[PDB]
Amino acid sequence: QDRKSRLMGLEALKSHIMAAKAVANTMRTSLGPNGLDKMMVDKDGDVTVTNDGATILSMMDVDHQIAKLMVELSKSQDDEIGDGTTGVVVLAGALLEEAEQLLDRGIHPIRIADGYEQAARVAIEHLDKISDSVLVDIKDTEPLIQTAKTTLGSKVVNSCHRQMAEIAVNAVLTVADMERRDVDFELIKVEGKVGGRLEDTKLIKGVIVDKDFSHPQMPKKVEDAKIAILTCPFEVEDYKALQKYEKEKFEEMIQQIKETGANLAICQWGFDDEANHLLLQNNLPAVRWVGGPEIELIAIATGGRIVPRFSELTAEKLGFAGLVQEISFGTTKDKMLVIEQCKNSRAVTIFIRGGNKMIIEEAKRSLHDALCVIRNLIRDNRVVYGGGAAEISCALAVSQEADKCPTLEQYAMRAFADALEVIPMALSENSGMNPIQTMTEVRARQVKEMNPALGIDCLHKGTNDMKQQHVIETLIGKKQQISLATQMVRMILKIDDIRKPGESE
Amino acid sequence: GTDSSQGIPQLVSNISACQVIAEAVRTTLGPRGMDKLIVDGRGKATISNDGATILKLLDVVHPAAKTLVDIAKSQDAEVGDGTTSVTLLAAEFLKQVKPYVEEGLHPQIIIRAFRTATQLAVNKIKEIAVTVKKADKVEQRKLLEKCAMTALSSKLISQQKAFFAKMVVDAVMMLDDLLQLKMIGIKKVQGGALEDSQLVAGVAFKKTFSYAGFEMQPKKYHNPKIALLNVELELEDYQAIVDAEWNILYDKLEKIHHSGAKVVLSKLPIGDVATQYFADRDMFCAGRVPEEDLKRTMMACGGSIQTSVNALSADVLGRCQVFEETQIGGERYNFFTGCPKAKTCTFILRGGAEQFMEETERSLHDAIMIVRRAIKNDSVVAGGGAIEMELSKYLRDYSRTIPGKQQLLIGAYAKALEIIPRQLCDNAGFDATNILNKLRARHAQGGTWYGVDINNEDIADNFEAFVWEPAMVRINALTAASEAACLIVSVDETIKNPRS
Amino acid sequence: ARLTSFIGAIAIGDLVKSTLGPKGMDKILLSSGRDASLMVTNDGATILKNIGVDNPAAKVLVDMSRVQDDEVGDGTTSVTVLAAELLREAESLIAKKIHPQTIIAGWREATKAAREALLSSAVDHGSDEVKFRQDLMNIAGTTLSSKLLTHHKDHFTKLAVEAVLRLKGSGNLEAIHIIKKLGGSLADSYLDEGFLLDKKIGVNQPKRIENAKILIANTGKVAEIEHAEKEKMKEKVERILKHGINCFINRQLIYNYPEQLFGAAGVMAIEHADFAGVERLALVTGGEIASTFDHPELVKLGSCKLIEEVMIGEDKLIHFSGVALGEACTIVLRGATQQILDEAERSLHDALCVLAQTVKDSRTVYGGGCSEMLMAHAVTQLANRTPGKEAVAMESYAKALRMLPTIIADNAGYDSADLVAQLRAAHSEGNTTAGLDMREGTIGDMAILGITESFQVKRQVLLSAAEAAEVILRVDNI
Ligand SMILES: Nc1ncnc2c1ncn2[C@@H]1O[C@H](COP(=O)(O)OP(=O)(O)O)[C@@H](O)[C@H]1O
Ligand SMILES: Nc1ncnc2c1ncn2[C@@H]1O[C@H](COP(=O)(O)OP(=O)(O)O)[C@@H](O)[C@H]1O
Ligand SMILES: Nc1ncnc2c1ncn2[C@@H]1O[C@H](COP(=O)(O)OP(=O)(O)O)[C@@H](O)[C@H]1O
Repeated sequence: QDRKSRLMGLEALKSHIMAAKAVANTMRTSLGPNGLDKMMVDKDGDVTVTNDGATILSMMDVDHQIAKLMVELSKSQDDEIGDGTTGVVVLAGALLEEAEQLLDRGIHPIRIADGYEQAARVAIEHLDKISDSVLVDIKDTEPLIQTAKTTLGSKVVNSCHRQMAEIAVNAVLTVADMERRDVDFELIKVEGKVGGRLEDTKLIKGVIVDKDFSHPQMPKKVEDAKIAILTCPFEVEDYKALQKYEKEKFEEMIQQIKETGANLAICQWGFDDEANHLLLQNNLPAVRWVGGPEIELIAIATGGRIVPRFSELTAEKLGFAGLVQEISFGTTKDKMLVIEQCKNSRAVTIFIRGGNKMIIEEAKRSLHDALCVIRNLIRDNRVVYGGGAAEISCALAVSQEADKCPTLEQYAMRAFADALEVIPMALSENSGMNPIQTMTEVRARQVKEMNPALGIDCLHKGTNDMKQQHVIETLIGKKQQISLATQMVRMILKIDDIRKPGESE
Repeated sequence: GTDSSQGIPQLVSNISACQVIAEAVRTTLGPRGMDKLIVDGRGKATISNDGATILKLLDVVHPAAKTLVDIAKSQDAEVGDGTTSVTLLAAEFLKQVKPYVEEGLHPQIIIRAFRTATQLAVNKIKEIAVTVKKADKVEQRKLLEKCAMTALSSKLISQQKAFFAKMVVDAVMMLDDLLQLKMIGIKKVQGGALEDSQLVAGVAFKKTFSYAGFEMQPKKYHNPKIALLNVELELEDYQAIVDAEWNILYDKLEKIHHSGAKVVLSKLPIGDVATQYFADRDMFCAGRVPEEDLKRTMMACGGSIQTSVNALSADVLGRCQVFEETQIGGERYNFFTGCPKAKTCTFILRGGAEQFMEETERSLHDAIMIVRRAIKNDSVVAGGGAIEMELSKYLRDYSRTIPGKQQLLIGAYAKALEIIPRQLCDNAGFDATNILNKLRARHAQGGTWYGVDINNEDIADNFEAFVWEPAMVRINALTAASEAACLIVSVDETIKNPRS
Repeated sequence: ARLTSFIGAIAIGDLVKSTLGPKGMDKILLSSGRDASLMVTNDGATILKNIGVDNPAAKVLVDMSRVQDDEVGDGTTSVTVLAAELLREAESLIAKKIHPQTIIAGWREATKAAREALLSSAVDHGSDEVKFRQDLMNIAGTTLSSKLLTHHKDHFTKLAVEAVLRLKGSGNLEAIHIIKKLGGSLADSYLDEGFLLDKKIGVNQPKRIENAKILIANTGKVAEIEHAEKEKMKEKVERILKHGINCFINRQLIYNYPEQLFGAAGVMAIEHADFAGVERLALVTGGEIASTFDHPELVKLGSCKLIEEVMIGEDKLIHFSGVALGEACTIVLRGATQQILDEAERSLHDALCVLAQTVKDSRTVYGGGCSEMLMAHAVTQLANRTPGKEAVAMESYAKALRMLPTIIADNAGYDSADLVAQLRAAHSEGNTTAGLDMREGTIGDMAILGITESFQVKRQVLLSAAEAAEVILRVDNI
């Protein structure tokens, strides 16, 4: 009955470090290709299972303000690249949990933060030094197959992993621009369809709309290029008069459309099925009750633009179609709408027909991060061998640098070395082997041999060298990860008090 | 409560309350002090370094806390530089005089001693302040920028800081009309590097879905003026409503040539899905604009304001110099530069790393504040807690001369003046007592312009370190702190009148 | 959150544990006392469908069980109890600080060995080779265990054997319908070819029709507008008068005034028939399903050959004999209680399904737990061979496989610590031809007993149980 709400600076740092080690060391087990995935359950009605650290931290709700800060900026980093979020979170947690002892030694947090920044600069220059990157990865269709083994090696999708690798290389080729090297929101390679199997996610460069048909007797296969999109709304003998007025309004779609040239002009709202059959005899199909945001999707099949208004419809800006093909989109369900006849889609999207939901999310996230690594590969063909080998090399380098260093920067970089060493222990522990023995052995081997690719083999393969295992990570991704982790530890060390209006002493 | 009664107990309680309020801003002193997180209820946590911002958003309820906060806010409003110093100094005065209160020292004696000590200190400052304004600051500005980069010395921006300093002071000199922080605003853009950061004499705002509709505007247009529209732009009686909607849509195009406005502004959402519909209009548009951009346009270019659907005015396309729309980091940004009253300078915060907003807003803002304050005044004194040490030494030497009650009180005042350098070297993280002892020795015997160095954590001659602070602002800060302490001391009762 | 999820899955498995085998205990389907008088069922599959589940891992396990149920055959109880045993063993191994990844790897490389051992001992039945019926007899009997319809089981097996040549093209299962009423005995099963809907005009309508083209209806001073709508409806019924159809699905409600006109037009108004019969007519006879009838005039109509309405046995026993295809073999029993309906429906559905995969995949293995002991022996042999900590994993897999028929033994009330141990020791020499029999409560050569289970459903059980156990084990938090 004598609670107090005072938060002095050092105990505030202790509390913040406790909160950080709570949000960390929780998703730590998910690090690595065989990390223990986290089953996320919604607080009301949803349950899901996933292994991506960014996803689990994004769904998870955190009460402490420090955790909210870290997770929201991890969201920002995921938006920036989308890889290494797990590494960033676990590394920041490691730094804080091992700098707690430096704080207990009496060091001021500002000194620790500046020493950590110096250590980060040392690590950056060291990792830029030991890069054995390959620069031929532009016309590398065959090497690109083994580039993405690591990001797809966690499941049994290897049966048809080469098919989706070829799909991905075709996708990057059809948008390969040497000037900007970017992909926008409209060019999204995302569409989830339930039902199917692994190989059912095949290469189709077209427009996909899961709406209904114009008429059950209407021939689904059409080739005329006069496709169009319109927002035609549904807007006592007065009822008969209104019906006649609506018919006269739609007469522009029957008669006064020949001079305009809009045959396949689908509708969006309520309609009378009689005029649909009249147009069927007139050979002018029109899909009724289509979705809202599908106007742009169906009008991008040849890289054109969106024309949903009546008077704005022109022959030069008619509907667009992808490429002629005659395959049943629905084996058991009715066929999906064919909008593929004419020309390649600049906003190219590949059909996905996986048979499991979790398969759908894993496939789309693998495609997303494969595109992310490639978009880095074309902007900067620089890669490094990860798997904890780079972290071990950086830790040894910064431990070397602590031998010729001023005082509190010396202790800070000594702390930073042990903090960097966490990634190999996390990987090995997630692999099930001895967390400390294997890391020490690989560290001794990496100081004996000048090879910097001697990491931790979590897949229980032959050797600790990932040059044969094709375990590869880009310079930019690792650089951003380490720099952001250092920025996190610095800024969290800067904070010394949190005050909330509405005190309850 | 706890002994809120006549005389001594209430003064003790008020002193304790002032100590509590100062403890909330104690560690933010210095250019590289700590930082605070404040949550504003609904969950918008606020992070900031400056003390005045922290004080302005506190939840003070205690009368002593309120009557110190108002003094701090008045000091901030009168001069923007130095708010956490006056509160901290006043709280130190109160805490140093508190152990003399319960012994029966009548608070009127403390008031008189504080006033005479403050008068002596203000007199003493005038014999030490040195005029440097004429010494090559307006013309041959090398000294100005040499003082300017001190806010960025010994950091990662050490090599490039000269460029930013020289260029921002170039902007300042041509806009020397009592510049303000609000009307000199900077904007952050994703991507790029730090070396190529540039300053547009205007505004820099990215065009979003609801910001601007039509692209590829006529940039090379020499009379662009803003048109502030206040009506929507984007698209029995069941057909009457359709007819009315179509008539409204047709009437929305009556401003294309009849009104004659190149750029139109609105507070209602703008639809980029109808860009081709706006492409028929073939003119630039603005929507969901921030108030900063609005004010900068009004006092720079002078855009017209429209209320009616067919509001026609002669200021729709008045005289403004140039229109600029250049992609920044792969994204098109709107620049309403080229204005007859273009007293605006928006800085492009180019950079690949996105988290540098706090770094740039703590660095360049302080740098330009130092530049402006050095330009405004003529005479300055050594900073970094150097003038405080000199005042403390002089007051301690003078106190021993006078006989009577005032001697102890002036001595306590001089002791309380030492807290500024102590707090600086404490926030810097180094052993405060050693720095203070070395400073006191070398400052009583050797020289009168030694403060604390934040880089190497040692005493230094801040005069040749080019750490300048105007004499007038320091004098005003000291006077305000002493007067706040006196006002607290002179009060010994509170009256509540709770309900009836 | 590993311990709580593991205990939840273990409890879910234990709840169905007692129902394994053709001796399982009965369960009470209780709820709030509003409508919770008494419901009892021996089968554990229907128990899971009516379980209030809270643990999300238990939700995943129940969803997997539902997948097994609506997939081929009935093995859901076996799959669930096997998963429960596997997670119990996993909890035991975690108690001795064994990392889940090593356990999962060992479980994978033991599941592959068990599956290949099951492939090794598969034996092809003669019903698809030399036309034996006793193998069909046994395969029908084993899946129909814990039931009572053994009197007219001959009719069931007749529909089973007659399916392979007529009722399926590649294993079709939608051509068979089951319907029954209240009041009867075990001697009520008979062959039908349609539903039990009677004419509504009266007694003057002839029983026999000419030809049926069956489709689905569309619909059923405002007085002037109502009269205009009535005139349009009369025009519509006049248009259907010249259609010449004799059967027609009336999805929407029709009152008497157009009902007599439908009868006089030769169009029978089938008042909102169950869509199951409509689907059966669709694939057997050729009556498509549409939304409106005005557009179909002469080419978009149905297709049928002969339909008659008769009354047999005091009930509306209409026999839709003479449709285009003779695959619409409908069984019409006469039950006594409400549970007879669903019980017979699910029993016949599961038996017909397992018969479909037997005629699709003719290889099979002996049931009664001998195959389980065979896979357990194979994985135990594998475990003794490879080093590493996964040895504990495969031996725990073997322990779960051994415990799977121990539950069957216990549910019969017999002993369990001797005849299971006796079976295990014999299985090294008294090989796969051996087995366990609940008729006598002893170990005998299972082949002479003849009770065998189709290989496909057994492999599906093993794969699903291993996959679900691995998925639940892989979860560690939340
Ligand atoms: N085959 C492998 N061998 C060794 N280490 C691997 C392998 N695959 C992934 N890793 C490690 O797993 C870590 C996480 O990789 P990734 O999944 O790309 O990032 P995130 O987990 O943040 O999504 C990386 O640091 C990488 O070193
Ligand atoms: N580079 C520097 N070296 C030494 N002292 C500094 C330096 N920069 C600022 N200071 C000290 O910081 C004090 C002002 O800081 P602060 O009060 O936090 O900001 P503000 O005055 O805007 O509230 C001054 O007394 C000055 O002596
Ligand atoms: N008469 C019998 N003799 C031997 N074993 C039987 C007999 N009936 C059932 N079994 C065994 O019971 C197991 C299935 O039991 P249960 O779960 O009740 O049926 P279902 O798998 O259809 O749910 C099978 O593995 C089978 O070997």
